[PDB]
Amino acid sequence: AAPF
Amino acid sequence: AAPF
Amino acid sequence: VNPTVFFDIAVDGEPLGRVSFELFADKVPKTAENFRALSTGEKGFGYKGSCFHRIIPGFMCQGGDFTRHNGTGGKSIYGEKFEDENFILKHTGPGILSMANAGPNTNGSQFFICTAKTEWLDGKHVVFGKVKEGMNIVEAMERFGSRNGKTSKKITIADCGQLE
Amino acid sequence: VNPTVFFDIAVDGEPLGRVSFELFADKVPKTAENFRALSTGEKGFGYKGSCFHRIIPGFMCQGGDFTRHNGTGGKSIYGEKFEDENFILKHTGPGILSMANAGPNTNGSQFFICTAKTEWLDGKHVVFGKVKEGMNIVEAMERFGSRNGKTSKKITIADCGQLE
Repeated sequence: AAPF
Repeated sequence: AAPF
Repeated sequence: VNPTVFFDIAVDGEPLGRVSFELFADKVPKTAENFRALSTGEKGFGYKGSCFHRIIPGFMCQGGDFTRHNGTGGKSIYGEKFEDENFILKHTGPGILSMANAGPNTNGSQFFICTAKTEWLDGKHVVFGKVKEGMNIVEAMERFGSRNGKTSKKITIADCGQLE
Repeated sequence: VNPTVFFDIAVDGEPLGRVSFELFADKVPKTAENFRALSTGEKGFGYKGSCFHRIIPGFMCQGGDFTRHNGTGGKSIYGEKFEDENFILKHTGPGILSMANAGPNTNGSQFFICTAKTEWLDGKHVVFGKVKEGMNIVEAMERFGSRNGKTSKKITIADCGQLE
């Protein structure tokens, strides 16, 4: 999911 | 600290 | 009905201009009141004289730490830090006034004003307002920030209050 | 000494160009071996025929989910996940190849290629390689993505392997  |  | 508050901005004491915000009290009443109360100084503490400590051009201007002034402080009108009221409003564009935090339910006083559409933040920061007038002042402010957020000049909220 | 791997990229089956990567095995060896081995497919599973599921113009291209094809999966050559090896290298500019994760010590096979300087990611995603040849192929890929990441066409790793 990251990177944000 | 956020928002990133 | 929705409050309109204002900030008169100054770059190292040289006054830049006024920004005025509409606070969406009808959808986020507790978050909107925190910001209104701190803009008027009616509880004895608030934004006047505080600075924007983190400006990242094309992202946002962040301010509101009036206790430690570096981004590790602020306190709300309910006793240091409150819960994320809700996430009805999205970070749809430049202008969005939203709450900074250190994770869920850590809202104190620090806020940021988006200069870009920052959809990755939705659901993580409470949106509660919008620049009603003075958005070019918020843009002119970006001139004094950096990739990492440090400002080059001291950007302060010289005065603030409620208009309606 | 440091391995070099390539990816022949495809947009809905039309060949688009080759990106080749230098993996910094002399500083991040276990991270670099996992991307090298997944590119060759020598351990039985890998990147060949996986796609970039999330492309955000001006930030990065992310891919590597070969098990679920949407960012919820992927696995490493050491098991499904492993530690953050170290944070010696930083996100200094376009072309840096860094590991995606779901918080600390959750590295699997997802990676992202930066198309801008993303210093906010430093200390949170292990950097282990950089584009050697092909950065305009990474740049052209941006056009098939969106603000939220959703891509408009299927962008695949048509073939990949080790060069040196």
